[PDB]
Amino acid sequence: AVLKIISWNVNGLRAVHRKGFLKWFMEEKPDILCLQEIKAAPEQLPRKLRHVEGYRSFFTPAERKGYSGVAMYTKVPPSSLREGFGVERFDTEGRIQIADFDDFLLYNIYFPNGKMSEERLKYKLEFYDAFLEDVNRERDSGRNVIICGDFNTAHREIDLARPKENSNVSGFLPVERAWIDKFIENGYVDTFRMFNSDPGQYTWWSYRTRARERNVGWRLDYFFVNEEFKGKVKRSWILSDVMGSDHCPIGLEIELL
Amino acid sequence: VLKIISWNVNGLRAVHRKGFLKWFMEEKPDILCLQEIKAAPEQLPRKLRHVEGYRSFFTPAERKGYSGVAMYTKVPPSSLREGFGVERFDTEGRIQIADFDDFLLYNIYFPNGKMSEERLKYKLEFYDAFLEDVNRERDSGRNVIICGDFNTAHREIDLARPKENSNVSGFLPVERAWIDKFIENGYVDTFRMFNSDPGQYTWWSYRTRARERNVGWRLDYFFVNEEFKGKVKRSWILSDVMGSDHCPIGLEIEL
DNA sequence: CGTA
Ligand SMILES: [Mg+2]
Ligand SMILES: [Mg+2]
Repeated sequence: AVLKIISWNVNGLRAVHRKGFLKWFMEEKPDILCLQEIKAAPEQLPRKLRHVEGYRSFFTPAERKGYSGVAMYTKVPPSSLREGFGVERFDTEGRIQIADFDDFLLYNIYFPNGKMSEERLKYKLEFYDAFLEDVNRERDSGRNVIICGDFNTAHREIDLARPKENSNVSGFLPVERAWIDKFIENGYVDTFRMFNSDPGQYTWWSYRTRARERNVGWRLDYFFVNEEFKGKVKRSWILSDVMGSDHCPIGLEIELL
Repeated sequence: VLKIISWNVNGLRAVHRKGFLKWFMEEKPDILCLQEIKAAPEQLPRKLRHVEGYRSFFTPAERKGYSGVAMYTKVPPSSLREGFGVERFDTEGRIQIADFDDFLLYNIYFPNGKMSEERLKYKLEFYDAFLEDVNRERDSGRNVIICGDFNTAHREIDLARPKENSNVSGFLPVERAWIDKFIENGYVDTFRMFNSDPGQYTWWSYRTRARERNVGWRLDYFFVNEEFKGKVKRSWILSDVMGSDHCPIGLEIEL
């Protein structure tokens, strides 16, 4: 019947761990948990963090130490786990997990931040290209798909507090926002906007200006589903009172047979 | 050529676990000035109080494990004063005023205002009491060296993140203006008369590689009265010494 | 991400 999925950029898993991540996790009780920015060598993580009771866990670390990484905890045996799009440039930064849960594929993606370089804005845009290709291929083969994670782009003006101030800042460039339009036009739905059309709804806030108190944030974290599957979506929400990282978690609930 | 070193040590027992004792003989100043001793000096090692070649002087706070200043000297002063004659300022282990005849040395751990409005207010009034003190000594004709942790970076050049910190104590317009007012009473920031570059810092946050990335503040200073500035040979930041969140700073004077 |  009901399956709950949570996505969370954790800005460091052992950092969030010292702040009581496990207490939060055991309280929230997702059936599947997607995490971005683990940043730790998974094989030397606390055992109580790798083996949480009732879950199987999967870590996909970057090649660079202390950088990126994603993880998934699941109560549902996956029938398959893939950790890349099959393009080495993109598959080495610890950004990709694709799990087969029979009814749907689950993509847990840490999409690149394009602020550091002109070439990281390029890397980002090309990761975007490669992701759309991958998901489209799986979808066109008859698979339902759920994509969650940190897209690193606010879509519409509704999705950041200062839209006009950032129109030349990565995360809100016309190029970036245009790809999300294109992504959607390929048959995918922004699930939060299926149920909530309000401004103010953010998932990231700068640590400075102490922006979170002020609610001066960006919606950088999304659950997307393919159109064909959108009737199984019952809930899509932001867990805005969950602290510990510069991102808050997002939740999805699907009703399934 | 007399060399003075000023170092906020974030605890004298914590830094003792690094070979501060080995640094201190591996780098032998005429006068060593230490801020934030954080310890009952009678429960400090015999070898930590009584160093060979040095008379040591500890000015501890009333509060346990808090604040405190120390001075190690080859030539002992003729007097040591430990307060401005203002009670709430004189009980926090913040003040050493040593008469070396040829000059007075102020070894001051200035309050930090970051924790509350009351402590910011306290830091600012401490700023006033000190200025009155040093103005009075300077007016009696004395040559004055003032060293230690001011807990304020004066100008944007003196910290890595001026913009996000302009509402943080350590970089308020009220704190920066007092450094203006102090200098304009006829006192000289010694470092800035030899080095005018950015990225010159004495403190770095422990949190987030800060030092290894050089995100720091210049919070430690050597100041002299205007008249006396002619005798300052060198003023430098000992950027590479470790074991505290502050690094040492150095002064070489001629006579 | 470094200001605690
Ligand atoms: Mg991050
Ligand atoms: Mg300290």
